[PDB]
Amino acid sequence: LTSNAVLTFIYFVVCIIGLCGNTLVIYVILRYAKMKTITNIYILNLAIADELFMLGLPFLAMQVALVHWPFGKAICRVVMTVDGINQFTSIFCLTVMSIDRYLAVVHPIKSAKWRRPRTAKMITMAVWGVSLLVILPIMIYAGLRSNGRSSCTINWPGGAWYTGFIIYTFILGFLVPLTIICLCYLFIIIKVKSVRLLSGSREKDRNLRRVTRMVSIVVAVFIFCWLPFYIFNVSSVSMAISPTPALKGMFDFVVVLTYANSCANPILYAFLSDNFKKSFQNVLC
Amino acid sequence: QVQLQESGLRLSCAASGTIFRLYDMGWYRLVASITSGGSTKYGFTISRDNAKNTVYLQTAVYYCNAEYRTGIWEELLDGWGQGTQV
Repeated sequence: LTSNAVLTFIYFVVCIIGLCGNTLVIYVILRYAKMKTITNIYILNLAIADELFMLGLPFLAMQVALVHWPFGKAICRVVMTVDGINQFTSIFCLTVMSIDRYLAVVHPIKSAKWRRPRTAKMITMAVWGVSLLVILPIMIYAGLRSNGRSSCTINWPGGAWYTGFIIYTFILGFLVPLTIICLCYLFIIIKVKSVRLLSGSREKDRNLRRVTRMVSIVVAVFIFCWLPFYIFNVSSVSMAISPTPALKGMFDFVVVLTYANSCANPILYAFLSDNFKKSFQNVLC
Repeated sequence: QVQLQESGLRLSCAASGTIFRLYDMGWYRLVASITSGGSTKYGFTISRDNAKNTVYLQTAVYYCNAEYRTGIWEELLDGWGQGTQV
């Protein structure tokens, strides 16, 4: 069969690219002393989440290659936990980055206390703790469902629980973060468009204007990659659609589209930044 | 990127090109300057029309100077002009 083979090749390509990129990013941020700023903490935590997902993906590539799941239940639990961490922590980190950019650009005078290297680590720990509290149910109910075949899935105690899960994820994963991000940037734009000099010198103004644009482009790429998945899920929940053979290709396409985003992020930092490019060159060459 | 043309008492300076916004303009021998909000500062009379990006002022050489950005996420630059004989 061709579909399984091409989707396995794509999974392995994605895994290799993402592992290389995120390992390079983590190493560069931890090794050098010029690269220790307030935004690189959030970038580092995003990279750690993507690295965990990249360590988990080969088992899903295997399961899609041969339809059986031969690895047991203890591995199923861990792969479901990592998939939840990938879905939730990445958006929570992007939300905190956007709030940080708002504080840095619009309120530079008052917010000088909330931007200190001791206060960012507490916010990162709170991000992880809230993410784990949100993940807890899929961690509890993950298991194996027998079709001779076995599959790693979530066995809801039911259906109504599936329709509840779709809404629970659509509301805590897409809507509430995007509203906050949209408000932050709607306010940031007016301020930039009106002011002449942001911080009193041309160098600080220039750096602020570069970093804000990089962050906005990262968020736009995220939205682009994760929109069709939610459109499809909510469309299937709302109206009754009887499954057809055409309903599998669309689902596989949108899922692998979501998976591609983790690979995409370590490539932007090379074009849209200069310190990251200098460091990547100094390390690799 | 920007282009500044001077004319000719009455002196006039006009700007054209690929511009996003125009900040304070001035005439140098500092002889005149006008902030983007009419807040003039001498040290004649100087006026500014922001509909066409033009600055008017009413012996030696006199140059024109402007400040500009080419985008919203870019750096502040300033452009000079040619000379004129009074």
